[PDB]
Amino acid sequence: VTKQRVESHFDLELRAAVMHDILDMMPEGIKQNKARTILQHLSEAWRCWKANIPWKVPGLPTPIENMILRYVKAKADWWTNTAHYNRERIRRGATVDKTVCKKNLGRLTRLYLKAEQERQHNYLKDGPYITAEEAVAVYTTTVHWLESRRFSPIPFPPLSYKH
Amino acid sequence: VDKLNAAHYSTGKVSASFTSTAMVPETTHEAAAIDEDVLRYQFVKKKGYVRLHTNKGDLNLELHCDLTPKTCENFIRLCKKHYYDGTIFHRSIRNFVIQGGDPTGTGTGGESYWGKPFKDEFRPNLSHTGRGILSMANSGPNSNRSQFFITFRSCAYLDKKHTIFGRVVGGFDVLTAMENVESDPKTDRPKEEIRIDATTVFVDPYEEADAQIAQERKTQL
Amino acid sequence: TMPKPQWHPPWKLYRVISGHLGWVRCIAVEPGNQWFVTGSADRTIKIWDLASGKLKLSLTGHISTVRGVIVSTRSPYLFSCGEDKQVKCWDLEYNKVIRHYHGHLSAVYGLDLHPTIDVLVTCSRDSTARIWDVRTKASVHTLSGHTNAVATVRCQAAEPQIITGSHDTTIRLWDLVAGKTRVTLTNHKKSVRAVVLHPRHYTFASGSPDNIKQWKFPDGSFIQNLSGHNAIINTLTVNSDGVLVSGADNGTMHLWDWRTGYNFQRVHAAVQPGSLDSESGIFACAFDQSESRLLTAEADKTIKVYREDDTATEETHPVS
Repeated sequence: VTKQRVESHFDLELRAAVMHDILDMMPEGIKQNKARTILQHLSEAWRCWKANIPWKVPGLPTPIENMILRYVKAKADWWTNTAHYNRERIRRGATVDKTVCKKNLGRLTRLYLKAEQERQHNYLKDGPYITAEEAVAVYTTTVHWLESRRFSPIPFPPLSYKH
Repeated sequence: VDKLNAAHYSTGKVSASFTSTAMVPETTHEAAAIDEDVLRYQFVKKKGYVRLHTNKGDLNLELHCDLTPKTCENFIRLCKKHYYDGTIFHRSIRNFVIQGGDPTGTGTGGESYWGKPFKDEFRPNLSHTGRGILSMANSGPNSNRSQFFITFRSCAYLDKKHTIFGRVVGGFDVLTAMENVESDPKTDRPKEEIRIDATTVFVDPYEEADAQIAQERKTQL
Repeated sequence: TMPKPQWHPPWKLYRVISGHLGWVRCIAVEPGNQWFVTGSADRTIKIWDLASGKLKLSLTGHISTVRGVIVSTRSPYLFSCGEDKQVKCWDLEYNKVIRHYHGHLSAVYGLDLHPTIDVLVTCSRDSTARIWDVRTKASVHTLSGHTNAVATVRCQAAEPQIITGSHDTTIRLWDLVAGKTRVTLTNHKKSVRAVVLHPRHYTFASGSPDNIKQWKFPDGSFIQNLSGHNAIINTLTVNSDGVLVSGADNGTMHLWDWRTGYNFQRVHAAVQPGSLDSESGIFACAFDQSESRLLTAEADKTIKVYREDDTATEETHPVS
């Protein structure tokens, strides 16, 4: 196996491992549980993990959902760790490529935007971190300075303006 | 969610909170709260036995409250509301049907117990054949109401159209007098008012349902 | 319906390791109870001191999951095998690959080194198994016939020398030299992943979703159907005193006694901090050499270590 087919390969191995494991344990849908459809739902769960959108399809037999979450967690963690590693290569200069540059850029942004969405919602849920004492201190101290600099506050820009 | 209320799947909050970051992480799968009246209907496997007291006589009513649970229970709750007292069998078609169920007695109104026009329940076995078929008068699909009718004989063209909830098992001569009444061949209305005068619900299978349900609630509590 | 089952003291969790960055797929113990080897899907291979529970070493062999490892008791060799279609051998004085046995077509799933004939036997999702010369990279037989991924192999000196269980739900016993099928068993309904050979009773058990089954050598005589741990089973490990361990897929670990098949303990383990419960699971087990302590590699990047319970008596823990 070579760095070209690493992704396609690992994917094959993952999809087949899923097939073996559940669609030999979960059945009693014995004919065929529409495995193919359960794998469509696999792919969709991934997609939504990549786009940070809570994927929550309600009618799923909880053990099947348990499997799918085990597997998407596996795959996404693999994704991340390979991103860490490629970016370290590219920063170390080790090698060039016109793909593993654009690919890693894409992955690395998506990881960032996920971190951000997190940090905003956390701010809202946990209230302004700059308590009130600090806010009042900062505010008042600025006012002291400005006034001690006789700073004329700028006014909203008149229409028939000279300049 | 008690053990009885443990639904067949999870609420999905683990799935959501995992494939998204804007939501707080929860790391225990929680199965859903399954349902209510629908859960109830898993308990109502017994029939319903009602004596209708009409101006012609009494009609013994058998109802597969196991097989048409929503239909039968709407009827039984209008029964223990006695919502049929004063109502008339406002339509009669000779060798077709006798049809009633309206406090208006007009036949164009009525209620479901929940007010909500409820879904039609025709099953592979319930067919309007023979005398004593007790089928829902609905204005079409899933429009069920306070209106109901008995077939005077085999009416299979009402099958897959009119929700039978059971059969007539007593009051054969009562309904015989009913099928002998003149009805206006342009409105099919009985020239003698035939009316539901009173209700006696001998066996309330949803009573026994609620009993077992609440007992399990008490025991798991 | 049986003589009163013996009394084995229960097992308690005492020490937990968390060092990997992926599933821990396989784990083996060194001949002298000084250190154990772990192979993970993080692609690492990590050697740990058995006493201090400290990571003595890590080595970055593979390209993908390490699906199985095995340490040599006749040499300082350590053989790895993974879903990268490749199998490797490490010298552990210089800590390096020394030969790689090419040849399979897909993910290796497991392997074992024959205790006396210096060969490897590796099973692969490519519907086969192979017999490898240790040194010369020579495969003498493609033990073939399973209609699907040969989910595991175990090899032993006596006849038959090779048992392989599969996702074809069958079990097959092979003559090593002619490399031919000798016997089949097909009792199972759902695929069979774990086979284990008793040390002193010339017998062996196989696990599948239905339940465990037991067999007598060399023929394949069914013996005694073991049920109770109804979950996808992943490794069976048997101890000196007849204690038999089934690690299930979903974390639920079950213990029994080999003789009567008496399920006498269920342990239901707790996951790490950050891991959702749905990621719980057991993937491999192994008793130490001295058979006092037990290693289990779980599906949440952790290695849990259980110890015989010392405060156990017949009244603290009766047999029923």
